[PDB]
Amino acid sequence: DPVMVAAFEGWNDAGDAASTAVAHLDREWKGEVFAALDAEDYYDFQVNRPTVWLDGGVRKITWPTTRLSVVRVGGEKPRDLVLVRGIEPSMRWRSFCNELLAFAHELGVELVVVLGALLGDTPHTRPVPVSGVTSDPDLARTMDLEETKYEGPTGIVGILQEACTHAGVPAVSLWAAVPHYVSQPPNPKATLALLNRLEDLIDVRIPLGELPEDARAWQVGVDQLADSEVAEYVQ
Amino acid sequence: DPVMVAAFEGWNDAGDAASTAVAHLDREWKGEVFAALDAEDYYDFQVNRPTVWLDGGVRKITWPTTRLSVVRVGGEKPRDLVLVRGIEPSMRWRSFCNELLAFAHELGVELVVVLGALLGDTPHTRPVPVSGVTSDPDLARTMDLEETKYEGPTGIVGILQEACTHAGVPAVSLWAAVPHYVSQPPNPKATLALLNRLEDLIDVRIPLGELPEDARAWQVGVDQLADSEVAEYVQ
Amino acid sequence: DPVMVAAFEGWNDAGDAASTAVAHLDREWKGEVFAALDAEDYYDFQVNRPTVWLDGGVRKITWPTTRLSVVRVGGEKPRDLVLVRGIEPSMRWRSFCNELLAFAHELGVELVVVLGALLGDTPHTRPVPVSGVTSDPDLARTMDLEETKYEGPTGIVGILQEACTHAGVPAVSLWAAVPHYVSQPPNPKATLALLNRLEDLIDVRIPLGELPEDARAWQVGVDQLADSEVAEYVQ
Amino acid sequence: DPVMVAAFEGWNDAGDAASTAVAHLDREWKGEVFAALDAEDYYDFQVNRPTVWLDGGVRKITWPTTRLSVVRVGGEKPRDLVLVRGIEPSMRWRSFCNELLAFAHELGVELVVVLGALLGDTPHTRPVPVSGVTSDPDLARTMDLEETKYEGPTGIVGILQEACTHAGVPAVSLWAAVPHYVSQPPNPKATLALLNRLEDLIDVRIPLGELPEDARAWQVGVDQLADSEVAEYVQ
Amino acid sequence: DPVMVAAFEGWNDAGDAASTAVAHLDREWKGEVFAALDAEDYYDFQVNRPTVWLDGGVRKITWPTTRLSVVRVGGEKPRDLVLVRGIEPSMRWRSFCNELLAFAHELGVELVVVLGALLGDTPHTRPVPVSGVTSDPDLARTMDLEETKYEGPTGIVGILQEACTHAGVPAVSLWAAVPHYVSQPPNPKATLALLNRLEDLIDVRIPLGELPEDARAWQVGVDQLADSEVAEYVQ
Amino acid sequence: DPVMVAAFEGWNDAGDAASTAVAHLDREWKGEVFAALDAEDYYDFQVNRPTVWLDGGVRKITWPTTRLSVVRVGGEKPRDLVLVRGIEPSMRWRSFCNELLAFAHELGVELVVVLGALLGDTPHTRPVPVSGVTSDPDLARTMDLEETKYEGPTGIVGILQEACTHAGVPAVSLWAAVPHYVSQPPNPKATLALLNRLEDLIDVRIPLGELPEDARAWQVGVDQLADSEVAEYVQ
Ligand SMILES: [Cl-]
Ligand SMILES: [Cl-]
Ligand SMILES: [Cl-]
Ligand SMILES: [Cl-]
Ligand SMILES: [Cl-]
Ligand SMILES: [Cl-]
Repeated sequence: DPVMVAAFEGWNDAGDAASTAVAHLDREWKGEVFAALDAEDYYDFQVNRPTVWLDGGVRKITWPTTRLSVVRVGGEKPRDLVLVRGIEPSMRWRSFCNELLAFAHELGVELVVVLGALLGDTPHTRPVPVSGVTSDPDLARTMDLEETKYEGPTGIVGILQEACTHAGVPAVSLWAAVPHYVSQPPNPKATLALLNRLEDLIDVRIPLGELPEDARAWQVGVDQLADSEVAEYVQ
Repeated sequence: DPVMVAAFEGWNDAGDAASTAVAHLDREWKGEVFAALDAEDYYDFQVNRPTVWLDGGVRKITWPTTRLSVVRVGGEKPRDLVLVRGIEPSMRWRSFCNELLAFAHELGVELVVVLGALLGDTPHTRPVPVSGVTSDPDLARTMDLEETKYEGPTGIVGILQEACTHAGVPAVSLWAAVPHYVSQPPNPKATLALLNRLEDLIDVRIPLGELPEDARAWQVGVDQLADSEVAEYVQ
Repeated sequence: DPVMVAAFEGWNDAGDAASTAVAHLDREWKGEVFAALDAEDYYDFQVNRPTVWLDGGVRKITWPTTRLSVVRVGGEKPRDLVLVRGIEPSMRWRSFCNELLAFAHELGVELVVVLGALLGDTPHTRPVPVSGVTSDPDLARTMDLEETKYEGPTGIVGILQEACTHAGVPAVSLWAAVPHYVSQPPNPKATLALLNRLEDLIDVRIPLGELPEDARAWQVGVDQLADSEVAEYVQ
Repeated sequence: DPVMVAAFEGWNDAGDAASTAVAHLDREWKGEVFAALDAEDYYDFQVNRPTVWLDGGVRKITWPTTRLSVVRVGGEKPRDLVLVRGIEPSMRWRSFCNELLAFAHELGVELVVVLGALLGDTPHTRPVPVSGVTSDPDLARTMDLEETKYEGPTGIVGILQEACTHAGVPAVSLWAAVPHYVSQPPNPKATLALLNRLEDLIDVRIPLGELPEDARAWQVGVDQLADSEVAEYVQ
Repeated sequence: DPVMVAAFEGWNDAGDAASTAVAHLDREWKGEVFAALDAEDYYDFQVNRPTVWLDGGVRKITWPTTRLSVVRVGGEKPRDLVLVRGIEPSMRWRSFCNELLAFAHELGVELVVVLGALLGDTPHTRPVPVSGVTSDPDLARTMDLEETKYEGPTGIVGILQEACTHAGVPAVSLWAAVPHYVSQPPNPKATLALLNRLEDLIDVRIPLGELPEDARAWQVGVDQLADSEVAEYVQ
Repeated sequence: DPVMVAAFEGWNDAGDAASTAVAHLDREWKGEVFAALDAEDYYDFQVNRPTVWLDGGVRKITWPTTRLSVVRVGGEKPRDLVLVRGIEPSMRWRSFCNELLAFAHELGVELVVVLGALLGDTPHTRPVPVSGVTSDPDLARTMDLEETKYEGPTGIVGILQEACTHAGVPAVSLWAAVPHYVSQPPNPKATLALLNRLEDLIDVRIPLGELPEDARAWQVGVDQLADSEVAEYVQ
């Protein structure tokens, strides 16, 4: 059955870890685009300024949006994945989510996985925690999803995962916790943590390309910053 | 390059000839759906009453809409077609058309063909006229498209084909003329006329299934209605 | 717990039987209005022309709409009912229904009953059939709801009752069948049939005012039309 | 001060009398267009099918809409008039009217006159009745506006004239009654009746061009239809 | 006659003084909710992030919105109040205000009072100034409303109070000035100042619960912060 | 032929240089307003707070918007200009631009010039650079428009100028570079630079009123600030 894997830039995307995880799937598997949501309905353009680029001689415009593409995995046991690469919208989240659920429906998506990253309290000197959230009582058993204590502000990931369950489409979101003292956008170690966890859930071989090297580089890069509150945040 | 073939039920669809032509492509080539336009924006539901059907025990609802699917043709020289099967909307035609053009854009559609049928003044005792309309000066040469005298009310086919040219996406619509004295929805002869003409334009083998038989049946069926204004409309 | 009883003029309202049933509840129980849906979003005004009336000297305008009021029943065992009196909208039915469901939610409505009438094949010489429709498996048992064979075009009643179950709000619609040979808008006998059936479902004493007389009058009125296909439609 | 004169095709426009009155002003005074309302918001396009015309070689599309132009009258005592030429919209009348009132406001319009025609009970053998409607208590005195008994369905003219008074912009609509037995769209006699009455209200010389001849022609044309219920409708 | 009392969190709500005043009315009088405005139309959700809470085991979502409830006061001389508790919207203020005015209309609201707080130049060592704003010339006399010099940026309170007068619904807003050097959200003294002034206007006994104590506590709390520009801002 | 000159406050308007250039045209030529875009569709009102002013006694509200007026220039060789004075919208830029293009179309605008200012790296001790941007290959020759290297975030000016070319309406935007170390809103020198360049493009005498003096004042004003990185930014 087809699975939708989504990720959104901005507030639910602590090191761009989640957004680059899906980018990575789209790239490695050469994903074929078939839909972009109409930015006009969702995006404040002063907050999300569109950009101009030059193609041959000519000026062209890129809008913020959420784009849908299909990848064809994988083994002798083949499969379609529906990737959703978006910026978190600034308005009409209920419609936004309905729009994705319509695609999910037309495509017969059987499971929605959403990826995110937040800033947490774990050192770089140690592996990245990934935790799930689901309101599907079935999936809660069917994987080991530890639990959810969380009460507070939520984002489009939270909203989308809830829209799914109200729709009766099984969904789970995976969260990676990124060391808050080192939060700058290139974070290969946490991207990798997400991708590994997704693989166990979906049961799909993911090609990790240059990522395992990148993450090691990052760590033996950060380690050079020698002030050690990481000692404090380990005991 | 990918081609979009569209057709709309109602006023531009004289014997359901055009709408069944695309249905036929979708069926024969086992087309895979990936998007439906949001009916909420386009359809007056008293004019286009949605229906209820029973699936196993359970009630389910079908809305009027315009649905998009992909077919993979064909030879050792393969190709993707994007089929659009719609009801003509009752409102916001400019947005409707923009919505299809966005899909066309994301998918890299290089040519849009729209199919239609109108009631004309040709006998059943004779082959079905199919004529093109284009505002692409190139295509006008590149095929033989005889000409357009037409001035008058237009439909979503007309509008869509014009939205394309303003967008700089080459488009043509093919029209079949259906004998007005015999206009009842099963019209295999004209469906076939459209499909033949499309094949010459797109250069794609179309499997005609039971259609060539159906059309012959229809004619040797109508012929039994023996009042002969068809004699009058031949000289 | 609060119950919402809704009814819509037009296609689901064969003798205005259903719409006058709710009018009757609103009148007899002196229902207090608190909301009208914004007509601007739902109604084609050429199909539903608004009217002008004179209040004292002054011109005033009535729009088609769907209005919500509260009634306080009843015994030493009191209760609130939420009445919905609408015209069937011509557009955006999904939003329309969401709008009613939001009110239902804010008000803590525990059950939605929708009333309708259709033209059927029962004589005036015999009692009016009322049948239910529900997709709540619970209510299906909890009342005796015979069954649903129906597949075909549906209306806002059908849609609303389905929107409820998808929302997880128990809903049922009650249908009365009105003799098609006598379909003219004053139909007290069928209004009464609905009101009786509602009373059994909700367990609420409904004051029937002048209705029981009216219905008898109607029958001893129609009976004078003495051509007897009613004999044919009884055996 | 600038005056807005509006007229709408369809239900408030019995012989196209009102719509051609404004057309006549636009033509004779060579009115300069500056705005069309966005059809997309107001018009059902199956009811108001847009048309295609040929300009030089090229196909071009005309949408139903409501267009605004400025005329510069007149004497040594000059004046601007704002003409509104529309089709009655099928939806969002409240917004439609607000949109016109915004233009009225930006332009500093001090008075809105709306023209209409209905089918009445006066013979062709006699002059055309024109009656006003206003809810401005001032104008009611300031002209002789006989009175308004009318209660019933209204149109966009009625709505617009009421939107004005709620907005505190003085407005009046003038109605001509067109003999119902002769209702076919060319009606120069009633167009002329409107134009005459407008002239008295606005105090503006209107050039009547070929109209006074046309109306005489029409009458000495209808008179030839010699069945005389006009005798009946005079006593 | 029914009175609407509204208050909005954010920019017009200096110590949450105004928003807690209405909360207090809703709580003390056990107000019954009947409507929330559709957040989807008004709220940027990155600015107003919705929250997730746990109910029993289950995740549930709270959106920013403006909610309407009814309270039944009071004496042997009873009364209904309509409370409006909102966040100031970030968009479509004209529609927002129309939406509240529609409720006001359906409910027959005769007067709208809006509460607000701003940061002013009065010491904590002295009572809180409350001033009114009205464009109802009647109310201006009917209460003593000192005057309005104010010209500058306005908020939804300002807009709403103006929308009312244009609608011909009498409205006044009451403003409390909160010492700018002590602006942190718990401000019982100013909440109390609003409630007292409202009581004089509406002529309704308001139960002040723990507030009179709270305000005294606050003052004998702030007084401990002993730098005395309050001496400077008194002479 | 009529020319549209537009300018937008905010991000594309470095010293309010561009916005005051158009203000200056509107003032000097006594431009007559005929349309404002509906703020409701485009503006976040917390970011663009509307203001209240007093007219005689009475409170009145000004919304952020984009307003259109006509000026009649000029010589024995007369001309109409359409001025557009706006704030950059925060949402629906595609519609915003379509709305302006509709006016352009109704008015028969043949060329659109958009004015802007950015912060650049030129000293106050030297003339203000103005550079053009166009995607009209014709205009690129027809004026000397040096070239465009620019790739990056764009604004409504960029978007509008691109919407024009896609629409087949020739458009160019003129940019002035304002010394970043002196960016405070009164910048007469750069306003003047824009106006001069516009004059050469449009071939229209622009009355500069007090501006040439103002700019000199500004420079002999800034020069007094005597830290000299301007020496550094000249070599
Ligand atoms: Cl979450
Ligand atoms: Cl056509
Ligand atoms: Cl049904
Ligand atoms: Cl009327
Ligand atoms: Cl204010
Ligand atoms: Cl740019």
